[PDB]
Amino acid sequence: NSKIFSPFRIIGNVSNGVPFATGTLGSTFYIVTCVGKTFQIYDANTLHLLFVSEKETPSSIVALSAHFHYVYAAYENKVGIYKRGIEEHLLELETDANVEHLCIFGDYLCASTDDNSIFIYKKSDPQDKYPSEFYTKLTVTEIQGGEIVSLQHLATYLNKLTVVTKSNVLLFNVRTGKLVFTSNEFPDQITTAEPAPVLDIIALGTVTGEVIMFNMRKGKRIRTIKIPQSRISSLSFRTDGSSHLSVGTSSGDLIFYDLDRRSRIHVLKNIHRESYGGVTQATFLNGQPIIVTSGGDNSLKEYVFDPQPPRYLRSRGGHSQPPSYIAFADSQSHFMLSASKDRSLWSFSLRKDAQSQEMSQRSKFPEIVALAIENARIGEWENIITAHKDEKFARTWDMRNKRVGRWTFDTTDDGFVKSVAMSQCGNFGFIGSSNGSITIYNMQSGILRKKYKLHKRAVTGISLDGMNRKMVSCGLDGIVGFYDFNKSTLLGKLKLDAPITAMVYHRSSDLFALALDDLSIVVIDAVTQRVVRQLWGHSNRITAFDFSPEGRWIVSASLDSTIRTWDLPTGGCIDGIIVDNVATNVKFSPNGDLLATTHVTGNGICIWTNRAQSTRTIDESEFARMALPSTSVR
Amino acid sequence: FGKKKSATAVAHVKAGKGLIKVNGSPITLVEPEILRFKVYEPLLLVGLDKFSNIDIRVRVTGGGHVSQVYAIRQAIAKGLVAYHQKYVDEQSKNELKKAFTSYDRTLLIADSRRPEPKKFGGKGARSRFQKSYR
Repeated sequence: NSKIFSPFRIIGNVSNGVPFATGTLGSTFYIVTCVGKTFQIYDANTLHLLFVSEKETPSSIVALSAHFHYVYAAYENKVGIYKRGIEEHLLELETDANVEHLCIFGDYLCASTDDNSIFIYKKSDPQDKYPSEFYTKLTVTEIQGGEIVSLQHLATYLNKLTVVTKSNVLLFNVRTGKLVFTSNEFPDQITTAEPAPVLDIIALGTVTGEVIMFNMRKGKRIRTIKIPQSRISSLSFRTDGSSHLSVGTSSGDLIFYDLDRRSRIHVLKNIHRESYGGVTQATFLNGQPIIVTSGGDNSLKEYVFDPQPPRYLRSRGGHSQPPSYIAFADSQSHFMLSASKDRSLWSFSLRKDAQSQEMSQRSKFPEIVALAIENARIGEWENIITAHKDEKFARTWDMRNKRVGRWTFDTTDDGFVKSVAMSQCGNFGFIGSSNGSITIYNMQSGILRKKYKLHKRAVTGISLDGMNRKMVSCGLDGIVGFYDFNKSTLLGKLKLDAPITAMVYHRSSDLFALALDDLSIVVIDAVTQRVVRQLWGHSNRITAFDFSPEGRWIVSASLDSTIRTWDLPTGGCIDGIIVDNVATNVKFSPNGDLLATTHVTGNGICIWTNRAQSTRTIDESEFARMALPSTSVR
Repeated sequence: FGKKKSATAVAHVKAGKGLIKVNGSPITLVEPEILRFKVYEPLLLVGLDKFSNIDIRVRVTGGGHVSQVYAIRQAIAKGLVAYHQKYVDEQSKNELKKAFTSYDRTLLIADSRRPEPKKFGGKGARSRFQKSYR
């Protein structure tokens, strides 16, 4: 519908809080996470991205299970059966209820719904790849038990499904339909269940921090371990020889307990954010001393036990909150630098492996409010500058070692840093203060080189031409400053009619654009120091903007929930897109091929293909109402 | 650090205070004077960016008089701009430099001239003796 941009894919998505599944991969294992309406499959021993489901489900995936080489994904009243990210079959349950839980075992598929029904599907022939024929519908009436919490199959329990509810534990024979067992009432609410590696035993977690070892055959407790003032969210048994139990909690802690020594082994504190559900799943890999953990904070971590407290091994993740600032890190379209209000700085790969890595800050730094990066001096010295909220100094980072750098750059006028910039050569860093000063630092030695004082209000933008001749600045005072870099002379001043909130400088054309509080975009020629164009159209605050690499276009985003393309030779809007999720960032790839956008909701970065590498006709309400790119692509 | 047409001046660089002593004196004196400036005119010459600084000073010695004078010359600004960053300017030391050599010839590197060469002739060099056989 848009004439310029077509949705490509989304970067930086790993997990959303749905408990991940584990399956068999030849000799190794695979991990299935949820991203929303898409699942992703990783290798368990490398965390390499193996698959992503090729086609989005109509609604959000609620449950994931893996059985051999098949993934079962529940959404609405449906269960999708996938192999290699490709849907091989779709089960539509005869109900308007939603599927909540899944259990696949023997010739059976069991899917419980939110009205306490359990739909049972069966293989026609045992050598079928998956169950497909509806067999029966069990129901747990409120007298038989409480709300269904989990469906489990214990080892050697032929044709027998264990249905754990909030108040009790039931045993159904799914072949005959008979309820063969129902335990005594449990006093405290059951929240979690997990088959033990020995006969007849299932582990049950409660709302109170109790893990109960329950014997299904005799129908009695065998053991009850108390975890003080914790709410259990996951259970898993180690199975490599050591009789250990892991207990995840909603507060984000992972507790390791020795079943034989009856003592607390250890506790990994706050490995996942509590506000996102803490530990939503934690699983020991079968036969291995490795535990895989996840939460709703978009991370997937792996912990090992060396032949001793567990040691961090590897992990994959992205931001837990929407990205606040982004930038292309290089001209080969390899990495993107991305900052979020979760106080993290990440580098995301744009390539197929979807690799990513958080910038080491070696309790986090305050949230980033401005960002600049240049690839010129990578490996040689610091090549990233960040401004942080309410801090009077900018920090530096090293893109080569993915770690914070040596220098901090003070404003010198007791103001906060409100803008940062870098020379193309990578030799200089620029810092703009809330008190008006502009400071120029040496990226190699960290030394203060030069100081300018023109603005009397916050400097909201700074840049320097590719030849380091003329430096330009903007501020909330509505002033545009022009300075000689080699000396320190004020080359000129412009007074604009509204406060200026941001600047983007186009080095190959020496034009720079400014976002003003009057909702216009002002384009200025740095050589002539004159306004050459003014763009009017947006009906709300401008969030971001960028030049197309050639210099012909400017693309802008706004609170009005639009993304507009402006042709500079005419100053007219030649394309407009209406999104349902406001764009907070827009950046062109160094080569004109891609457009990166960040939005109010969503942890990732949207990639768009510029399919116009066009008419000059004006538009109005002919804007396209486009959706964001699919998480199922690539 | 800079020698001049058979002479040679050495450079001292590490931040300090006033009184920059040449040889072991004071670029107040430097008494082969007359053109005693062009010495105090490197420091004065600092007229382009700096005013005097707050650093160091070293000794010269080679060949003869005006030679030396011209040597101590480069000697100085050929040592303000000293690398840097502990001497020159911790960044963009073209600060001085290109300025302290947009009208220079001392710090402006040295001159490719240097005494030698004669001739089986008269005085030698080129001036070959005056003979007029009849």
